[PDB]
Amino acid sequence: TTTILMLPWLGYGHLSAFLELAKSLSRRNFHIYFCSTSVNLDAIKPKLPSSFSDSIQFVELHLPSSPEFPPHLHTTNGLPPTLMPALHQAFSMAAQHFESILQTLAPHLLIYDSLQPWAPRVASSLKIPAINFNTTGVFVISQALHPIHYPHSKFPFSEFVLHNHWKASTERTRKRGEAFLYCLHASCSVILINSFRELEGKYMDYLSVLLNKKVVPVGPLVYEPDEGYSSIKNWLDKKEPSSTVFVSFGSEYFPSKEEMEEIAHGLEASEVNFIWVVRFPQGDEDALPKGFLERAGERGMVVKGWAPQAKILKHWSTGGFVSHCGWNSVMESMMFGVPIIGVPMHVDQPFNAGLVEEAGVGVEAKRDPDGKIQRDEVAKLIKEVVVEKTREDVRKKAREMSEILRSKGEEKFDEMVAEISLLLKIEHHHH
Amino acid sequence: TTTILMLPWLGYGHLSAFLELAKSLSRRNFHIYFCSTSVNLDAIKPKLPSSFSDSIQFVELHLPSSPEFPPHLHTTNGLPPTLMPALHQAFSMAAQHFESILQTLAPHLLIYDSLQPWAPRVASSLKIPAINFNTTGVFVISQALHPIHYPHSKFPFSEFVLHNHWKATERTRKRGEAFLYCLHASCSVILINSFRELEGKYMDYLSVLLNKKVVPVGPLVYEPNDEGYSSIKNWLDKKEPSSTVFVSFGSEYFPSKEEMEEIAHGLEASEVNFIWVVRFPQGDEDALPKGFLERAGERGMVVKGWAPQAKILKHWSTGGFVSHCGWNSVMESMMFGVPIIGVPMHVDQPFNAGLVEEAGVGVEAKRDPDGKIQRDEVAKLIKEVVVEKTREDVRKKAREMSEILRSKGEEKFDEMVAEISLLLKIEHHHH
Ligand SMILES: O=c1ccn([C@@H]2O[C@H](COP(=O)(O)OP(=O)(O)O)[C@@H](O)[C@H]2O)c(=O)[nH]1
Ligand SMILES: O=c1ccn([C@@H]2O[C@H](COP(=O)(O)OP(=O)(O)O)[C@@H](O)[C@H]2O)c(=O)[nH]1
Repeated sequence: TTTILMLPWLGYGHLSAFLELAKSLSRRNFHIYFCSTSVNLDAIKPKLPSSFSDSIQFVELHLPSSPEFPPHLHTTNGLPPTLMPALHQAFSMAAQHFESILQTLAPHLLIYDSLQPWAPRVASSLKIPAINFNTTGVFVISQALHPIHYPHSKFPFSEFVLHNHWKASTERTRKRGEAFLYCLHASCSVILINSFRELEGKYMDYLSVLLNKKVVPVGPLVYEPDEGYSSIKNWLDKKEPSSTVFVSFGSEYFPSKEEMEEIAHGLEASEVNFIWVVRFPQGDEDALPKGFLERAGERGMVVKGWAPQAKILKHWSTGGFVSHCGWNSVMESMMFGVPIIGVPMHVDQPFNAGLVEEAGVGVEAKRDPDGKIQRDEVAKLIKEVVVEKTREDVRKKAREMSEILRSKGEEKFDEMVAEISLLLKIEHHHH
Repeated sequence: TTTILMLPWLGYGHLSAFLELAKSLSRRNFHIYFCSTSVNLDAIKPKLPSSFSDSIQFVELHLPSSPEFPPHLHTTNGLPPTLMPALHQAFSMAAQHFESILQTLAPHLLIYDSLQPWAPRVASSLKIPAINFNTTGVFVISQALHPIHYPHSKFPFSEFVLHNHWKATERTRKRGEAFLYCLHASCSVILINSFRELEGKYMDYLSVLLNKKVVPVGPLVYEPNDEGYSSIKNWLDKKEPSSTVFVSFGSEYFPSKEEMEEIAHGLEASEVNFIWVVRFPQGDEDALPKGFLERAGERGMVVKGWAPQAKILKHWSTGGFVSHCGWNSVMESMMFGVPIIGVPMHVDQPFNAGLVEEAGVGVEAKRDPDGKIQRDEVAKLIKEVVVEKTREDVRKKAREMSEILRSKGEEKFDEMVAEISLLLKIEHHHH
């Protein structure tokens, strides 16, 4: 049996994409070693059905540990953002344990994420072929690489303009982008990416040109399942159809008090039904404006910490998704046909939001010239998309996009499997 | 590799269910020999994605041939109904070739349909274990067995009453004996194409009556990914949502002119949009009332011969299904959330329509005392269910049933695989 060890970056959204890809490979008779830290392995285990455990085994990666930075913090999930440098540094120091794991398990292939340049190096040292897998979409990467080659010409296939709030240590920023691009550039023959040609094909071809490397899509990768759902479903069961927005900002971002107030007042003014997951950093309710939940009454529900996002998005009473536009959340909303109201925050999210808007399956709540979220913009877009449904074009496009994604089967993985087959056959000769 | 030879009955609906079951087994690393007549293998091949051809091989079964009954007639598909006796006899005369196939390929398991009592006997003579797989639902079988054991008591777990048109000779006994032998002769279990949410109490009753375990193998529903669809799609793309009824009576029934006239007149009175599949026997429009199509205009479409039923049922503009209530068409309609307007014709269809009515996912157009279809009932039910959506209870339960069936996965096959694994381990010792 052909074995693959998979090494996601230490974020929950990365674990998620990597696990869906592992399921696809296990269905093609590959045996998977799924490698991450124990806190991440525990968090993602509920998304692996028992029928897979025979062919997808979890393998614990050890990061350096101290009482100030213990194992339960070896993840971006709910991490204090001022510990993010520690997490990156600790991850790079796990390279020798990673080498021990690769020497012991001797997998035939490594698939690794885009935040660990050391990973393909350890694999090369052991004569193990390694392929990069990206859990973002294509648009953001192509937007990042384009000005390196064309610093005086605009990105040529989209009308998207990145708001100045996100355009705003130059060597360190360069070293981070160099590490990121190295992971892609170092990949054996192809890079894998969680996307599909109907949405990003021309960006795929453009990125392949800039990188001088084939880009292989493997998307849509979307997980489909009481973790608290019984109470949530009972409340949703009492709403009209397409009347409710889910509100969430993912696994590794905490919106500021001022940001929560603009969103909260946006929700209130829209008069929509809403389920809103509010989170607090691991060490640390009152993040919300005074009286907001009371005025909301039966229209509002705040879930603390974590919610069954997929089940909520698939409920008949859900008409919209106020999202930070993390890529898994975007793919999920598209697969389930729920139009997105974009409130992006950082990293790839402003690009994802622009791609959502450009494809016509959602809208973006624009920040003001100070870079602040606007309660009026949030309330307006929820009114048009969800409450009054005057944006019939967006709801239709979202429906049409869901029909497209629902039609995709295991053929979406054929190209990856053939490139894996070719790569191993070539390297077996050379070894 | 463990090998399974599958022998459906020579109907297209039996081929279809058996093929879906073959796919489920291929995904569990079984190798499938799919055995039938060449005219049936040709008919079903477009439903088998190319990725399965390495593990699902087609094996031709030869029936006695004559210029008056040549190979292209070796199927119920569009067969003149007066040739049905010749088809059964010809099927039974293939037992020698079937033995030759079994001796040559030496499969580890036979899965056989319920119209070939000779098939388990041939397997038993070669020490090949054999399991019966029923492509109907359970309701009809338990309704057939119940009066054998309780001739003076009502069927205990339903309100359904069979209309006298269908209630109306040791030869009937001999066919019932042959059917029940196929189930009774099955090794340890019987497989059936149903699910507990709809038929669980009937499964338990059937298991007690037969003194054999009944194993549901779930919603088996083929889903495609042009067969005349682009023209139909363009037509459908221009209707309102949920505005259209698909109309079909399956693979092996030609409604009479009197029935066609009642259905056409019901369709016209409802003023619904309709796509209507009209067929004529293999050898051989004229079957419809004068000017029915011209009066229908662009609201009506008649497809001759065959239609992409699943794609049409999944289309956003399809709001109902005027169906003979073949079980594959019922399962498909339920999976796709399309309420059924029942017009059953013979065999198991009246029972399937009753179950559909019982579940509230569809309605039955009642026949007249002498057995005549009622144009007024056809029109009334299409009016209430499709055109003017006043039967929201049916729509809702149709949507709720589709949500249940959409949530099912590969686990629906766990029980069948476990019993197969046990049966092969037991008979391995005994051989
Ligand atoms: O309360 C929550 C919040 C998030 N998610 C899931 O967590 C993942 C978040 O990934 P994403 O790419 O959207 O953003 P990130 O967490 O990486 O910032 C997605 O699968 C969401 O469905 C969830 O199940 N419940
Ligand atoms: O024009 C048609 C009519 C039927 N079918 C398919 O043929 C099968 C019919 O099986 P069913 O049990 O409903 O009826 P039967 O043909 O056995 O009487 C189903 O899968 C239908 O989707 C189809 O593809 N096109």
